[PDB]
Parts: sequence; structure tokens; C-alpha cells
Amino acid sequence: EGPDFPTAQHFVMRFYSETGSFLDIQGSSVELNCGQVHNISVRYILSL
Amino acid sequence: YNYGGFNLEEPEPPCEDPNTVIFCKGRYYLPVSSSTEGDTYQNLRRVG
Amino acid sequence: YNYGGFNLEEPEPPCEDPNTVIFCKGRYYLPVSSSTEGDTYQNLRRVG
Amino acid sequence: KVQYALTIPALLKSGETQRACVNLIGYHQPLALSVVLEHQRVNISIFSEKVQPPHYFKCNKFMVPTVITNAPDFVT
Amino acid sequence: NLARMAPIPYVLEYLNNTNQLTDELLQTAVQFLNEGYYRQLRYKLPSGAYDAFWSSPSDGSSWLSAYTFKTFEKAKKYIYVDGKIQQQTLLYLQTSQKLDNGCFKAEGNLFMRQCGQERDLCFTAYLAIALLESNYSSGMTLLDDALGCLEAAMSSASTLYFKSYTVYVFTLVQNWEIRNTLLNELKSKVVSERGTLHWEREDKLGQEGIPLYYPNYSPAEVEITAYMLLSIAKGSDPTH
Amino acid sequence: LAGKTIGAVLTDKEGRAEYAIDTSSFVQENFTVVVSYENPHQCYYTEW
Repeated sequence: EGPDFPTAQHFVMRFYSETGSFLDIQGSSVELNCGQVHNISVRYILSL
Repeated sequence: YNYGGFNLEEPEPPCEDPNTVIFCKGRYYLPVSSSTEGDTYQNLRRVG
Repeated sequence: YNYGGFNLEEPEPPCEDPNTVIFCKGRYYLPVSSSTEGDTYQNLRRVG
Repeated sequence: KVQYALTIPALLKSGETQRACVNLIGYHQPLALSVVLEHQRVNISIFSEKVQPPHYFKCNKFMVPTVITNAPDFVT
Repeated sequence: NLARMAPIPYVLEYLNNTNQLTDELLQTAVQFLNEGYYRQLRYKLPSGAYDAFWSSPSDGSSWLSAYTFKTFEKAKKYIYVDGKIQQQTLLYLQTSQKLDNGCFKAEGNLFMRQCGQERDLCFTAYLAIALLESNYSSGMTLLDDALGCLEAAMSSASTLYFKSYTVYVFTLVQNWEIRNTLLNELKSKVVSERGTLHWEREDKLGQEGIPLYYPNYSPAEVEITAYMLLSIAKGSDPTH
Repeated sequence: LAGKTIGAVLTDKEGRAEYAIDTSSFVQENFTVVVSYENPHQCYYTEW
């Protein structure tokens, strides 16, 4: 008695910051080998 | 932070009254919030 | 303005919803207003 | 305006070298600082350094004296 | 209930050192202190605080909190109690000490206040003296800032009975030069009575008025007499 | 204003007291102010 096609819902919560300036990481599904400098990436915003 | 059952957390600061009204730009303004929201306090207290 | 069975008043503009939530700088705010106040619209309509 | 950042684990591990770090910024002139741990008997001197113009974020070593029991204490 | 139960361990140690005592009294004391142990502990905040009311966000009553502290500490030498709860109690109370120059700030709002006229220095010293008798050594910076705020308050001002408390404060640590420095005045304030000497509280304020409610004449003079007893009960070296 | 005494004004020798009440930083809505004469000396005796 399910839906007539593949479907999936996600429920998520919001963050807070009084002035608005945001930090996130680009998540990686990868193991990082020893002794090899890695350059994982971070994105941001910043408010006036 | 409850480590060995040891609290170690600061008490939660005092609350704000829900009835005082505010004006900044348009109509008059009353505070409201979610019960569960995300901040630096919640992004920590996970690492600890 | 209601003189000799003649109204001459123009209709009121549309109303606002009682649930739109707007944040500006700090807390999170909902509309509120008082019926019994004064505008330049009521400043006039007293002289004519 | 002066501001600072104290970075310390809440769960100290006995008998081994650990790290604690700080992130002063905002000041202009030379200052002084003093980082202490409250052992139930002794004070400790993790940081007690003079401060020279802004942008100081420094992380450093120390040793935990052994204790037979888990015990909450203070850092200052 | 905590107030009424507190004196029994003391009358118990009185029974012992007076050496008039019996085992049935001892065990009745044990069971009474047992229900004392069990009965009020249940009103402990997760913060470790204690309050006369029964709402967790409500807090305070630090006086009664330290009262619990010291009472259970005294009971410890005659029965087992957790010390983890004691340390969490310390954790709760030290929140009140977050004053550098101001050392500690007192807050009084309960069903019956104390003989003090609401000056945080007095109850600060009360907290300190409760602290000092503990199962710990000098390495408690509470001792440090307490004594600092003391020496600040000492040469400047204050009333007689605060100074009296500070007397025994310095006696127990045996900082025995200020102890004489103030014991001189202490002794000087004596009063002579029939074949007797003792101290009577100064009664500058008259009868109770709109703000004046608690006539703390006799209990305060009694406590001062007792604290003098204790302080002179131990001279630095000599007792003749 | 509401329950706080702010005037404490002496008259102009013929009972014509005037007072300049601050209005900045007020978002209040009812604001029934009241004025009073307190003096425990006059031949005046509570009647009605």
C-alpha cells in the first residue's frame, strides 16, 4: 500500500546566526591516505 | 558534557517576556522562535 | 465627509495576513497593530 | 575591543602531554596573560606570556599530573 | 527538616566526647540521619542546586545549599555519602563567585532570611568558613580569592561580627598575626556581668519598623560568644 | 506616568504647573498618565 513510484522525503532543520554569515564543508565520501596533503574545500557567506 | 555523570555545563541564561512589543520599520513586532534550532552551542556540545 | 446622504469616502485598501513571519536584526517577529490610533488620514477628515 | 578564544578539552587524560590553545585579538598595545589549571592542591602555568600587538592565536603543550580518580577542576 | 536534623550529629559527637553515651542512642541517631540522608536528597537539581521550592528553572538559595553541603559533610564522618554530589554542589555554588574584586555576591529571597543585614561580605565569609572545614587542602582557589577579598575588607571597614567570623577564619589557617591584630579589639568589646564576661550585640537600631522585621539580638550575641570561644579555644602556640 | 513619580515640580506662584515629559524610546500603547498633590499638612479630610 505504498506510492505508485519511488519517492522519499527528507526533513531537515535550519541553523541560526544573528547577523548572517555562514560556513559549510564540501563533504567527502573518501578516505584520505597518510602523509598526503589534502585540500578539502570550505564555502562561506558573510553579511553586511 | 555529562561525563561520568558530571554536568559541567553553564546554566541557561534568563528568558525574555513574550508580550513586549517592538517597532523597527513597518508594523509592530513580537518575538517568536523554534524550540529546537541550531547554533554554535549546538554545533559544539557534540565534540564537547 | 458624509454630508447630505453623500459619503464621498474612498474604500479602504487590502488587509494584511496575521501569520507572516519576518526577521530583521535580532529576534523573529509577527505583526500586531492597534485599531485606536491616529494617522494623517484621521488628521484630515476632521476638517473636511 | 579585545576578545579571546579558549580552546580546551573538557575531558583531561591522566599522565600524558596535552594541548590547550588561545586566540586573542582586538587589542593594540602590549598586554600580559596567565593560563592556570586548578589542581586540588597546585596551580599550573600553561600560558603566562607577555603580549605584543594583535593577532595572537597560540596552542601549546603541558603534562597532566596523575590522580587516582576522575575529578572536575578549574582552568583560569 | 534539614535544619532540625543538623544538630543531632553534633549532639552525637557531644555524647561521645562527653563519654556519656549508649549504643541504642547511637543506632537511633543512625536511623534518624538515614531518613535525613534519603529524604531531602531527592530535592536536588540536576545542576546540583537545592531550593525550597520545587521548580527546576527556579534556583538560588545558596545559603541553604551550602548548609546542605556542610551538614552532609559533617554526617560523612559518621555515615557514607557520595562525594560526587558534593563536588557538583561545589560546581553549582562557584557560579556565585564570578566576581574578581567583588569576590562573591549574596542573594537573599526565602521564607526566613538570616541575622545578617544583607551585606554580601558577611555571607561570603560564611561560605568561606563552611568551605574551610572540608576534606580538601589549600589548593582550592576559592580559598585564594576568599582570603583576597577578606584582606581587602579587613583594614578598611565592616561591622563587629563579620570581623568576629574572620577571627576564627584566620585561626583555622593559623595566620596568627592578624588574628591577634583583631583579637585585641575583639576582647576589648567585652562586657562585665555578674562574675562573668561576655559580648552583647550593639542595638543602634530601635524597635522593629517597616523594614525591620527580625529581632536578631540574642542569637547574634550567642553566635559571637561561641565564635570567640572557638577562636580563643586555640591560641597559635600557647594555651594556658 | 504609570506608577513612577517623575514630575516633582514647583508651581509658578499661581497654580499653573507645566512639565516637559520625555517621549523618546516609548512604544507604549495605552499610557494613562496621572498627576498628584502629596502633602501631609493641609486641612483636608477624606470625604467621599
